[PDB]
Amino acid sequence: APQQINDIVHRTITPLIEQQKIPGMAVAVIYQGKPYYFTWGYADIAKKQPVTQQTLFELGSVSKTFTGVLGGDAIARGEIKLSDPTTKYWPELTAKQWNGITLLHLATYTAGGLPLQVPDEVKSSSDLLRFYQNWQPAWAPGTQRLYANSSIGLFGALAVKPSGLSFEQAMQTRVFQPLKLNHTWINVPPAEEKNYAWGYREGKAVHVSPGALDAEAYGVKSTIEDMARWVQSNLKPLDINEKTLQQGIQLAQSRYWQTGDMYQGLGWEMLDWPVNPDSIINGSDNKIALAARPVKAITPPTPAVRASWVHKTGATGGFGSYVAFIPEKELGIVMLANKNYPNPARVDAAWQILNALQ
Ligand SMILES: *[B]([O])([O])[C][N]S(=O)(=O)C1=[C][C]=C(C2=NN=N[N]2)[C]=C1C(F)(F)F
Repeated sequence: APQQINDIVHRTITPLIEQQKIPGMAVAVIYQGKPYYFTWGYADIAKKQPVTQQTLFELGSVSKTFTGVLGGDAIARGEIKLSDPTTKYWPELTAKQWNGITLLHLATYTAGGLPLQVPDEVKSSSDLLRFYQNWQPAWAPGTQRLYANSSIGLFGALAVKPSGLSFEQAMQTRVFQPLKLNHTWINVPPAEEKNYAWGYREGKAVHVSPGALDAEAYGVKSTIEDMARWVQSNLKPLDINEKTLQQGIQLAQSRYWQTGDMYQGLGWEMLDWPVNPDSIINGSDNKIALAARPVKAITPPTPAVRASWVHKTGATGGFGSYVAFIPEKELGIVMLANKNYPNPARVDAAWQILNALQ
């Protein structure tokens, strides 16, 4: 691998691993379109299994980028429109507060204060209907952004209804398979269990727990190789032969709302490049990323801007992931770890690496 890439990756990540006590890590850098891989440490400490290019990590909320692109593909197929009322796809949602809440609002966290998590008490489909029927918005639609699994997760579930496919079947057949993501899963199959890393939380080995709208909001597991291919696909959507998927990728990077220097896509978030690194680094901290923020509508949305820092953080109890790329430069990075370590440390390392290579 080019010595420049070797050196900047190792000089940034080795200290990160030490400071954050990360048990295992995989990194991919995409440079001029080509992937370069790096691994450290352990997928399973007790069984002494190393991280490899085939190790599966929980992506946590990086899953939201797959959801956003699947939804974009459904729009490109003509199956849904973001301007459609939520009730068009969920007729049982009759409560009056839903008047005016569209798929766009669900996809982009702007419905008016849907909560970060679906309550753990919501176990059945009837429980889920009750939850959404009884939910009272704090704000008018399209006025404030509040990052929420219950928002984008519902978007993902409704987006696939016209196809008649389950969310998992839709994702597999419409996104994973065409992109040759053959080791990316909503449910890890028995064949791949030997590769599924444990997450580590307070020194205990853990995997994500089942919950409502988990698949849609935070449930994808993938390898560093498949994630590098995901970044390649998002860097250069016009290379994708499947027309609706090519289009769905572009729709997910459109700019729908602005808060501060950040623009909300479908799953993806974007800032203009060059970025102020303090803006993305500090902005990634959950004290900011999870706050209620007024939004400005971008009317109409700006098509994907090539000069962007496009990124998404993800976590589960045991894992921490980060992806960022800059289309204009054919440059990107994926960082997968089996510890949920602070967001700003991820963004700082990613920017140090990409800035050096840019
Ligand atoms: B995304 O990664 O930003 C969603 N974050 S979250 O806070 O909603 C979340 C959701 C679910 C889990 C989890 N379920 N079972 N194990 N972990 C964890 C988390 C997070 F807190 F982010 F880790």
